Amino acid sequence: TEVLLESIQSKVESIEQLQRKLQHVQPLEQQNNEMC
Amino acid sequence: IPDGYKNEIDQLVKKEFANITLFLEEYRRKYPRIDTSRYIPNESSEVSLLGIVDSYLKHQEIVLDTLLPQTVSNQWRINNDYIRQTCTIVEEMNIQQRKQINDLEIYRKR
Repeated sequence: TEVLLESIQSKVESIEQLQRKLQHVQPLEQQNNEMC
Repeated sequence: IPDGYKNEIDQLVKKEFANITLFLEEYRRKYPRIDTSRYIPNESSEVSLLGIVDSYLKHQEIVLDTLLPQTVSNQWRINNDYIRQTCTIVEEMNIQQRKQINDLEIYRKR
């Protein structure tokens, strides 16, 4: 469980960094979603 | 008269009228079947070990391998271009229908 607490911390911080950097293409998503 | 003759004729027409799958359809009643609300919560102190490893580690590793960027925005904008080719085609048909519709009315007018 502590090993996973390490993974949740390390992986989720990378996921949050990857997600915020990616931003769900949030400008490309709006570009793509408004076109839909 | 867009207010008298239509109302008059409607009453005359009115007077002549006075004279004369199983799972899917059931779910439609308005309740979606519940999914596995287990993986997210769990508990260190609480019960079950598999949930820790049989739920969170392997999926997080698959997530971190899946969560990506290598291609990044190039893969997204490539699909955005396809959507623009799909959209213009519809509006071209809107025109073709618009022309033939006005063309038929044009013949009636004469």
